[PDB]
Order: sequence, then structure tokens, then C-alpha cells
Amino acid sequence: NWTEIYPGVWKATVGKPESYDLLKAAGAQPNKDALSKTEKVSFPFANGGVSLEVSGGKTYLRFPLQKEEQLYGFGLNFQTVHQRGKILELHVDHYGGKDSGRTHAPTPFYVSSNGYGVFINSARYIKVWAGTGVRKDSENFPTPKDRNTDKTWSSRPYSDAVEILVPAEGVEVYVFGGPKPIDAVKRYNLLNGGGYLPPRWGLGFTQRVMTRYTDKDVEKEVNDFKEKGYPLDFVGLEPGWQSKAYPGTFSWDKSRYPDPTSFVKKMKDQGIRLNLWINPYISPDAPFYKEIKPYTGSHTVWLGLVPDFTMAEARKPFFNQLLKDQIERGVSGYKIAEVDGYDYYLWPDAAKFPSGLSAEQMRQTYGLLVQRYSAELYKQRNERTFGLVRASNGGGTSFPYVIYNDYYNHQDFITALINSGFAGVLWTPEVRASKSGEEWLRRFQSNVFSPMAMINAWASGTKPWSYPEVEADVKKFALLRMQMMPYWYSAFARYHFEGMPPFRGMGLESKEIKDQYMAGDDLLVAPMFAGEKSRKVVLPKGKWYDFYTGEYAGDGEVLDVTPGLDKIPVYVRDGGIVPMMPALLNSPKSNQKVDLEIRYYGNKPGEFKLYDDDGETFNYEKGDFSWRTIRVEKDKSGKVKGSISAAVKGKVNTVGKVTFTAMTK
Amino acid sequence: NWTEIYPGVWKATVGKPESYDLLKAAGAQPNKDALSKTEKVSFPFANGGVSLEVSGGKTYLRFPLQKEEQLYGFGLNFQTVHQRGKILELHVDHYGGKDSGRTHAPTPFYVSSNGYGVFINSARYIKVWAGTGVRKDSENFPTPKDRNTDKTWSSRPYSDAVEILVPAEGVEVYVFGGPKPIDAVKRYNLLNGGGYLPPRWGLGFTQRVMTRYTDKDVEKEVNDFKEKGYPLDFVGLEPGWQSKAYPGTFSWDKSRYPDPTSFVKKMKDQGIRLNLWINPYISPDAPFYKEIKPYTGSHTVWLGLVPDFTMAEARKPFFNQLLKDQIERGVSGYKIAEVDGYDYYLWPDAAKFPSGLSAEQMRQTYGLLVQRYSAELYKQRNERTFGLVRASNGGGTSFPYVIYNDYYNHQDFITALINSGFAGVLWTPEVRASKSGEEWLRRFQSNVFSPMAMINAWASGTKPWSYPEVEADVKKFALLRMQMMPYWYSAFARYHFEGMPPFRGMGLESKEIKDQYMAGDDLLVAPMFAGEKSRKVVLPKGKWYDFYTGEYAGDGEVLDVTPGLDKIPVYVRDGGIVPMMPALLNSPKSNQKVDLEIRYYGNKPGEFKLYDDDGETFNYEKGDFSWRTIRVEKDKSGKVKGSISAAVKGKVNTVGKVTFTAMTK
Ligand SMILES: O=[N+]([O-])c1ccc(O[C@H]2O[C@H](CO)[C@H](O)[C@H](O)[C@H]2O)cc1
Ligand SMILES: O=[N+]([O-])c1ccc(O[C@H]2O[C@H](CO)[C@H](O)[C@H](O)[C@H]2O)cc1
Repeated sequence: NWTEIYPGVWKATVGKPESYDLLKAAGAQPNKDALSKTEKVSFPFANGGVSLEVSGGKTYLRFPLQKEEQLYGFGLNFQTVHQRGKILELHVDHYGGKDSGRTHAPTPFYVSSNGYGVFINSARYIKVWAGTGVRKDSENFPTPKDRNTDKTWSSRPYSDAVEILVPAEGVEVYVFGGPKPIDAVKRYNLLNGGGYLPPRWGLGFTQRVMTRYTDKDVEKEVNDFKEKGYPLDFVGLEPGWQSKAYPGTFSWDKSRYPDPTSFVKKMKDQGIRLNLWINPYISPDAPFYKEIKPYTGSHTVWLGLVPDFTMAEARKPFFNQLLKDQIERGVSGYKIAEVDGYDYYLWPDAAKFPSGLSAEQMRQTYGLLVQRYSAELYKQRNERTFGLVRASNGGGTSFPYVIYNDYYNHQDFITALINSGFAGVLWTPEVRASKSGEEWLRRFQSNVFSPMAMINAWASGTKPWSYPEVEADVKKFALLRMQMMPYWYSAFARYHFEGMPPFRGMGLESKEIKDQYMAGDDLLVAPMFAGEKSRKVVLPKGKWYDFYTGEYAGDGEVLDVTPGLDKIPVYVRDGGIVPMMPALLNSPKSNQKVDLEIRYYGNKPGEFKLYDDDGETFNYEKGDFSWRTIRVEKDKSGKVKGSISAAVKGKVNTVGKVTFTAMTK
Repeated sequence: NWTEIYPGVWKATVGKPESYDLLKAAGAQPNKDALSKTEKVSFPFANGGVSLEVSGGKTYLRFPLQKEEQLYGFGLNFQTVHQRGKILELHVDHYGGKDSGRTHAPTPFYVSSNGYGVFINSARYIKVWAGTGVRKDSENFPTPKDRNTDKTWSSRPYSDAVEILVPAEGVEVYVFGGPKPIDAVKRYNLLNGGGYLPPRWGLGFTQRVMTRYTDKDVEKEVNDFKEKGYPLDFVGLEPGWQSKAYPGTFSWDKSRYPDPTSFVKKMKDQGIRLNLWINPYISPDAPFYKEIKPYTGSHTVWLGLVPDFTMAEARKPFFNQLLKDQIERGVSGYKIAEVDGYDYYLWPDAAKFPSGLSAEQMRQTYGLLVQRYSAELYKQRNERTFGLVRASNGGGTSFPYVIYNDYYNHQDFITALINSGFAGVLWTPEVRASKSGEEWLRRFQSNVFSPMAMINAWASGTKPWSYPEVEADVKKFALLRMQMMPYWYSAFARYHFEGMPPFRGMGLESKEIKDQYMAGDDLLVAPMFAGEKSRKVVLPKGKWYDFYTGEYAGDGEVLDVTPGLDKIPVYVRDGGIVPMMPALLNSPKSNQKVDLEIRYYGNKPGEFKLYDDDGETFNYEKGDFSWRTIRVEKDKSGKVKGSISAAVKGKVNTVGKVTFTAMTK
């Protein structure tokens, strides 16, 4: 039976749940306060058809579907957005080129167009039939037809239920009420703790450099950025920062980084944080190898031992080493690779772990474990982090990590960004290389409208300027990313405080939209792909305005758009507001005031809540943050008229001079 | 611990095995007598490294591998023959375009080049890592390398073990000794009962006709075959023989087959047997619908009920209906479709069956069940059958069925034929349609060198003569199939009596051979594909001769061959013998004597064992069969000299006049 545990959140325990699961792995704390503030709504299945039962060692779940109903979610899918009629086995893996359920974050959470959601809190591989099964006892069992004579015969008859098989003696299930699909998503995310509140520097530009770069090489690239006037907040170091990689020593290479404490200080003195690549596989030359060895799994990954991070005795030496040798030198964060797959790189399910945990549950949660305990080191020091991870799952909403991968299909990169908002994780459509300046710029354009503005040059050695044809436009989009920082910061604050995903699909305020996404509350983004001169944009009801010129674009209609190579199609909702700081090269400090131009689109009176705090510590948890309310409209004369609410006594205030601009002439 | 249960056959029971499994599903009886006649050999794992254990609800198996070792098997794979370094989940399904373990017969049996085999007798889905896992405690654990500096670093380090995970509390495991790989295969097959001994008519030509054909349409096609001088033994009827299909009534359509008893008699009077399409999904208009309904599963397939055939109460009305309405009218056999997949057509694993059997074990064994109980009806009447099935598994060696499917890649069709000999099942690379006469003939050529000589015209309406460009050559290969009948019959007898697969890969007397196969003992077949003028043939050591001219071809060497459109490359081993009957249009009757020309290749003295019995009943089980030994060589003058052993008193004797021909001038 379903206990209403929070407004719009119901929990059922079926059979005997396992003692390890996703929420537990994650150490995921609900945001009770934000949840308590959501509307009481009624239980979304009001007319029966729900079945929860255990049999033959397994838990069988069934939830009914109505005829109108579309489904979204089941994790970070790359080619599909509509999920009804799909069959999946949710299984952490590097993406393999089709949507089978094998993916970086195979979140067992789905959302319906009728405005509810369902989360299956198991760390096993989970099978889903999302409306494919046709039951003989169904109330909607179609009438048998004779294929020999009836041309209306169907190869895929109507199915009226989502079916889920969990390989265990019981499971915890959570149901999220609406009224709208986005509501279900927000409560799910809040149940997970809300999204991480990133530091401002996390929303700036990151350049990752080639594997082999020395300290001098990095110092030079930093100078080139500065000299060329390109923004940069943090640099990614790749495997050659370690004395050995694959497997790793988790200790600085003496040859390429002869003085780490000094190298890290110098970068920081220039405004540059560092983010370090790791996979968590242990070299014999690692300083804690012998200590940790008995707390590792039976099977290795690239000949490195696999720590059982569910054990204090594995956690302590691993993370103490990151703490003492890097974090305490000033390293800002980490890039966690190769905790996903493929099956032939990672441990088999047949592997055994010292804690007794199944290899399967370890596979499903390893990314979560590494996220969790690394994030903790930073929190302990009252310091925010932000970085990258190649696997996550249900339970992982609150972690300071963005998913990336080694796939590269650009269209699919955008589909993944859309599905990220249904999956309780962040994704970045990263930039690495390109066969043309056109492709370079299109990729860079979509990437600055995402969680993380990044070129990953580990193998390519590219820099933002590497394609001379498009170099001026790349710079402009790099500077835009900085200007838009207050817009992104406030979007991310809503992720944290209300569970609102900052990037999500259409219709979350009839056929599938896989190539447009909302970015914050106000912007509809419709990327161009290389080799296209034009594309269609499907605008929702209500009026929309061109992001660049402020001109009316349309209202509930399809547009044909020929944007040119120098623009990514972006439209602003009527009364939409985008606060813009100056084109700074470095994210501003907490003791620093910054001027804002409020860009106001359309004529509908507009309202925007600007988030503000020190941008780097956990002081916000003690209440040291503000929401500055911004209102803009045009008066009688058609002249812009705007207000910003007053700064709050005793709070951080980074808001400088505020001016208002009516974009729609 | 391993009980030697037969010569070269060892059995281990690990933990608590489930009460249902493949051998049990199949009702598979070992051929004790044939097994007792195999060499005692020693247990193939003599130096440890074997691990069998139960943990967390699952059975973990490990078998060691040596450095030299290659692996074969894990079922009916279509693109791969070498299996070492593969990862699979064995799962009955229609083939989906890659070798993942999803396939028609995912036999959990593998064979090593060191000359042993292993069979995992579980009817669950089984995960296999065939030498991918790298264990930290392995005696062959490679030395960690630094990817930053060592260019010899490996992304897939050396693995020294086959690992298998079974989702159950225990399993029965079988190990088969050698000395050679083919030995392990023969014992496995004999453990399963040996292969079926087919009727002679089963090795003739079968034409399946369009779905909609009436009795008159079939009668006409039979006349066209006769009038055009093309051979034909049995005709396949497709779904429009039933009053309804998808789901089925299992009862003759009154409109298309107004008088079934008469229609079946007339065909038989002309030498033509009938083979009827079924899927086993039950229409409401079936005469036993209500009776059977309570013994069907929760979920339907194309709106038809799924009988739980593990229950007498489901079996009785289903098979009584086949018996009374078709078999007793004279129907010779059945074509069993759609017992494989895909997942979105068949029942989900979440489905429930009245017997309590998991939907998973039902999925894994359904084909076996339908094969088993249908075969029984025929055996009960002292009558052999032969037909088609779209799924089988371990346990299914002795059933009178050949696997076929709806895939069509010709190269892959040949790879499947090779892998059939490692999988304990029969496969036919069937002919349906083609975009050219060239493709038609190449397909027809490979198909007459397989278990079943067949055109499946259910949708295409093709006949052997449908491509005028190649029509004369097609006829010749159709007549060859008849001439070669004693060669094929004797090959199939060895399948039954000794477990020797009649079609199998190379090296079963260094890199992968996916496009050549042995057909009986004597013939190496190397098919051409459409658009090729020439191909390489890799000949094993020892001398080989051209099947058409008898000329020396080579010895342990690669040939470049430009055969022409009118020949499929076939080579005969030195001293090889192919007995040829006349080009009859119909398989000969049991009371009928037939002349044979013994075609003898090379100069090495040759010996062939010709099988002989009534070709249609189970009298052979009472000892009414003979092996006629045939010896041929050339004398001093280079003149052919041959003998055939004398017919045995009281036995069937269909051998007429025997003459000998030395093919190698
Ligand atoms: O060629 N490979 O086997 C291979 C392995 C790993 C790859 O990617 C990842 O690690 C890189 C550093 O070695 C880099 O950080 C990348 O972003 C990771 O996904 C690529 C190719
Ligand atoms: O278009 N389809 O959904 C479809 C279904 C089944 C197909 O193949 C099988 O059944 C046929 C008769 O309907 C025929 O016997 C064939 O050999 C079977 O595999 C093909 C297409």
C-alpha cells in the first residue's frame, strides 16, 4: 500500500526489498522543505490496474496506461524521446549506438503526458516493457483478427500497461503526482535532494588539454587564452598528470608536473582552476595499493584493481589520497572516466566484491559511489566542486557532475540533452574535433547552451580558435556564455531549490521533438547541424521572439529558418528576460559586484527571479542567499520600464548597476 | 564433483538445480549404446582452475583456458565462428542482425580447439564471458602497463577463463572429452539422443506456396512441377490453410480447402506430402479454445492465447486436434513459426504461466516443447516426420526439425550453417526471392547442399523456374539433390547413430573460416555469393579433387577459383565416395530398388558406409537397418575396382545395380 510521504509523493514497499539500492548508494537526502511546499495532489492511479507482486524470486510491477498517454524517460536515451511501445533493460554502459537501455544513466524513472511519474528504486538491471504486453484478461484486449482476410490486422496490437520486472524479492516503488509532467519530474528530483547548486566558475569555459601536456604546456595555453581574449575558468588535465595511468597511481607525474603545489597555485593566481581525470583503477605503484588491495574486487579493469567503495576500508585510502595529494593543493574537481562500460572493459557480472555486493549492483552504482564520496571531500571544506562523470543513475540528481561520453553523433548529442531533463542527471554535448569549421561552430553553439561549456582536447589538441574560418564567431559564443552566466546560475538555482531541470524537452511548461530543447525557463533552442542551411522550428502556443533581434517570431506554429552560420536558432518567450553581465574572461569573485543588462523580450509584462550568493561555498545552506525579483514591461510610449527588488540586509550582494533593454522594438 | 556418466562424459551438480531444464523440457534420452562405444578419455581439465559455486541467488562457473585455445559454439551465430573473447547473453529470439546471444537456438554448449566441450543445462537466459574477464588472482595476470608511456599497452588484456553466470541456485553442468573437437560434439549430440533419422522424402525437394493458395492452386503447381520435370517430395502450406491465422483455429479453411481428406489423398497419390504452417497461438474460433483457455499464459501473441505445453491439460486438446484434423488425414509434418521472437511480438518475461514455470524458461524452451510433442504423434504411428521450426535449444538434437528464419543475408546464412554443427541443431539457408537470376542460382546452389532443399514462396510466389536466365542450371541442381540422396541419407544416419553433424565447419576431422563447410564426410563446400566472379578456397592438408571433373585441386593450400555461374565450388577428399541414385522426381518407396553409381575421387583407396532401411518408419529401432560397406580403388592399369558388402539376411534392401566410376582420370 501507498504511503503519501510528501505532497505528491507516494511510496510502496513490495515484498522484501534488498538492503542496497539507488537512493542508499547515493546517500540521497530528500529536500523535505521544498517538497512540503508542493501542492497536495491526488494519487495518479485512481481507477485500479496497478499490480505489485513477488513470484519466482522476482518482483513484477504493472501500471495502467490510457489511450492518450505518451511516456518519457527511462534514462539518458540518445535516439528516442517518446518511450511508449519500447522495450528496455536498464543497464549502466557506455552508449552503444542504439537505445536498448544500455546507457550512462539508465534512470528507472518515467514520466507520463497525463502528469505523473514512477521510480523503481532498485540497483539491479531492470527490464521494462513500456506498453508492449497484451494481456488476455485486459479490459482493453483487442478483438482477434484474421490475418488471412483482414487488411486491418495489426502486428503490434494495443497494449494498456507498463510492465517492469526486477530481479529481486521485492522493491521500493515511488509514484509522483502532477498536475503536469514537469511537476512529477521536479518532485522526483527533490526526493533526490534537488540538483547540485554549482559554483559560478563551473558555468564558465573549460578547456581540457592533450594527455601528454606538461605544466609548462598548460601555462602556455593559459597565456594564449588570455592573450587572444578568450574566456577560461578551469582547465582539464588528462591522464598524463599521473605518474601512471590505466591503471592509476593517483599521484602527480614527477616529470610532467615536477612541482604540483606551485603549479596549482600559479594557475589559481591567474583565475584558472584545475580538473583532473581519473578512472578509479588502482596501479601497483599507487601509494595505497597494498592497504587497499584486500578491499578490491576479483576482476580488474585495464589491469587495475577495482575498489569496493561500499567499504570504509577502500574509501579511506583512496579519497584520503585525492584529498592530501590534490584537493589540499587546490584542485577544484575531477573528471571520472570509465565507470560505465563496455562489458569487455569493465568487470563481468560474474565478478565478486569483498563487501558481498553483487557485481551487477556495483555496475549500476559505481558512478554514483565515486560522485558521492568525492563530492563529500569538497563539502567538508565548505567548497563547491563541479566536474564530469561517465556514469550515474537514479539517486544521482544532487551530485556536482555532468555526464559526457566518447560517442559523437551531434543530433544524438542533442537528443541526450533533452532526455537529461527526464533522467535526473546533467549532460553536456562536448566539443572535441570536427572535419570542418562549420561543424566546429555548430557544435560549439549547442555546447554553450548546455550544462558545461567545454572543448575536450585530450586527443585532438584543439583550441576554440583552431578553425580559422569560424574563429571570430566561436569567440563571440564563448563570450556570450560568460554574459549569460546570471541566466544560467539562476536556472541552476531552480534545479537545486525546486528540482526544475535547466535543460529539457518541449511541452514541459503531438509527435516527437528530438531536436529542440528549453534552456532555463525562457529560451527555446533549436540547433543547426553541419550540412544544413535551414531547419523547421516548432513553436509552442503563445508568442516567441528572436533571441538576437527581439523581433516577433511566431505563436503556436512551425517556422522555416535559415539562420546563417553565425547564429544558433534561439527564441525567447513573450515577456522573457535574460540578465546579462559583461563579457568577462573569468567568473566573478564573491566579493565582486557586476553590472547587469536586463534583456526583456516581447510585450507581456515579465518577471524573473535572479539568484545571488557567494557562488562558491555552502553558506547558502545557512541562508546566505537571495532571490532578486526583476520585473520589466513597456509603458504607454512603448518605453521600457523595469524594477529589481531591493537587496536583503546582511546577505551577499553581487548585483551592481542594472539597466533594462526592450529587445522587441 | 564430476561423475563419469559415460565414456568421455562427466556431470557435476552445483548447488540446487532447478526442477525444469533443457534436457527435461526436451524429454531427451541419451543414446547409451552409442556412447558406451566411444573411447574412454581423461577429464579435459587436469590442472585445476575450475570453479563452481553459488552465491547471491546465482551460480558462477569458471573453466580455464590455455593460450593456444580457440572456442566454438554458443549456439546459432550468424556472423562469428571463433567465440573466444566474446560476451553473450543466450536468449531465444529471432536473429537481430548481430551476434549477441539472441538467436533461434542459443545452445549453451561450447567446444574448444583443445578437444573438449561444456554444456550448461539451464533453461534460463545465461551470460557468458568467453575469455574477457581478467582476475587479480589469476596465475596469468598480465603485468600492469602505463598507457601514458608504453605503446604496447593493451585495451583488452589477456584473459585465461570462460566465465558463465546462471540466474539460479544451482545448475547441472556436463563436460565432454575429446581427443578432437568433433569428438566432444558427437558425445554432446549422443547425450541428447543423437540427431533425428529423417525419412528419405525429407531430403527431397520442398516447395512452399503463397499464403492464399487454394487446393486447386496447389494441385496446379504440382502438375507444373511434373510437367516441367522438376523434383518435388513435399509441399508447404502457409497460413491460409487455416480458417483463421494469427491467431489460429488449427482447422482447415472451408473456402480454400473445402474437402481436406480428399485433397490430402490426391497429393499423396501423386507422391506429394504436405507440411503445414502453424504458430501455436489460439484463436477464439478454434474448436478447443474454451477447453484450453485456463491452461494458457497471462499474455497473448498476436491476440492468440499461449498454451502452457508443460501441462497435460494444454497438450491434450492442442495435439489431439492436430492428430485428428490433419495427421490422421495424412499430413506429413509441420512448420512451426514465431516461437522465437522478437520481444515485442512474444510474451514478456513479466508474463505468468498456469504451471508456475517462469516466462523466461518458457521462452527458452517453447520451440523444444512444440517439437517434442508434435514429433511424438508421428512416432506413435510408426511414421517419421520432418519439418521446420523457428526456435530450438540445447536438448533439441534428436527432433525432426530444421531451423529457418526471416533474415536473408546470404553470407550470414552460410555462417549459420557452419555454426549449426557446433549447436546441436539443423539449419537451412532457405530460398525465397532474389533481385537477379545470379543471386537466385547461388542461393539455390548452397541450399541443395544443406539439411533441407527448399524454396519458401509464402510471399514471393517463386518457383524453381521463375528466373529464366538461370532456369536450366537450377533444374540441374534440383536433380543433383535427388541423385545425391543416398549420400545425404547416410550422412544423416551418422548424425543419428554417432552424433556426427552432417554440416559443420572447417578443421573438424588458424584464422576464422566463415564461408566454407563440410557436407557429409567427403565434401568441402565453398559457396559463391552474388556479384563475385571468384573466391579463395582454403583446402585442408591432404589431397582434394574437383567435385565436377575429378581433377586434382590441391593439398593444404589456398586456391583462387573462378567457377562460373553454373557451378558451386565443391571439392572431394582423396578417396572420397559419393553414391548417386538416378535423377528421380520423387523419393523412392521402401519396397523399391534403386541403382547406384559410386563416384570415387582421387587415388587413395576409399571406403564408404551406405545406410539402408525402409526410409519412413521406426522399424530401424527394432534393428531393421543395414550398413553396406563400399570400397573403391584403382588397380595397376589405373582401372577402377570396387566392392560393396553383401546384403544382410532378413533386412530391407533398396540397393539395386551398383557400378563404380573413377572420377579422377
Ligand atoms: O581508445 N580507447 O580505448 C579509448 C579509451 C578511452 C577514451 O576516452 C576517455 O579517456 C580519455 C583519456 O584517456 C578522455 O578523458 C576521454 O574524455 C574519456 O572518455 C577514448 C578512447
Ligand atoms: O510482416 N510480418 O510481421 C511478418 C511476419 C511473419 C513472417 O514470417 C513467417 O510466417 C510466414 C507466414 O505468414 C512464413 O511462414 C515465414 O516463413 C515465417 O517466418 C514474415 C513477416
